[PDB]
Amino acid sequence: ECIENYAKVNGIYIYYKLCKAPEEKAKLMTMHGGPGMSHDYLLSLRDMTKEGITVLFYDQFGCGRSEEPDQSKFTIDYGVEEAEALRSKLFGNEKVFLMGSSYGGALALAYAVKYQDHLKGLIVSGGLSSVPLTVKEMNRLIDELPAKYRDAIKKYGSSGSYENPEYQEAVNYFYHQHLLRSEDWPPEVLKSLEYAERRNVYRIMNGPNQFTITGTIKDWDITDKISAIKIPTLITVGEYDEVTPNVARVIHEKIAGSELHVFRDCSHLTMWEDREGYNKLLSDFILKHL
Amino acid sequence: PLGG
Ligand code: PRO
Repeated sequence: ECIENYAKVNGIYIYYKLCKAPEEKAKLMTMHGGPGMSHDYLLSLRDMTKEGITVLFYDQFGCGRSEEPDQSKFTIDYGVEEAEALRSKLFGNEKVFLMGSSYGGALALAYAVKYQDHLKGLIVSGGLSSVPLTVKEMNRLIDELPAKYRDAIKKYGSSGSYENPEYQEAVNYFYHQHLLRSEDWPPEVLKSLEYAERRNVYRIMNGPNQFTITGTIKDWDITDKISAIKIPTLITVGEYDEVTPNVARVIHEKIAGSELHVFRDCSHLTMWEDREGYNKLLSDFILKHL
Repeated sequence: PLGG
């Protein structure tokens, strides 16, 4: 499986991968993170199709295989309309489950705030409703880092030497501590990371790296709006997640009846560290709200 | 963002 095509959304060509499930019981749309990465690192969710869950993957504007629109359209709100236009173009009036990871999570929340009427359930993994809070929390993680790496981030970071050999070394430690904690990073993840460093979305919207959000979404925060979401919601976050469970908590407190699951020994990309347990939890939640 |  997985039909791969080029859907023309909002005037531009958007790449998507739809993996159908035999006796389909539901359609799950997924939102990769970054901003500026690609669907690739989310391919582990493809296992849910064996659970009767069709999964829709797709590269957001300017990401991966999709073309980049005008820079003025590098916004969360624009991504929201893109998602809705794509869901409509491919599924029409059918309601679907929406899953978002990291930035994709934040994008999913903003989507739900406006288009929750097109959803059956919402799933956020390592997502966030507030970038500022995410920054504040990540800084703490930096302070808990060993002296060298902590100073490297501050010195080189404040000067902008992200290319420095020491700074990089610090970034690596942090990553293997809050991004992905397991050995042998799967090719799907590497490709998404490579996709980020190549396109322009990550550098313009996000910033230098994972813990450095100096881009255009630096002030984004819809913590006050996500409380309007009245659909079944599943929130997951790794124990050592770069987007700490503290950020997940805020989201959890606003969405009435939402479930918060903190994966132990996992971090950001929990779908790879605990693939079986992750996919099982997501499929269980989905099938519970058919 | 990275890796190596
Ligand atoms: O990935 C990063 O660098 C942060 C967290 C998600 C949005 N920007």
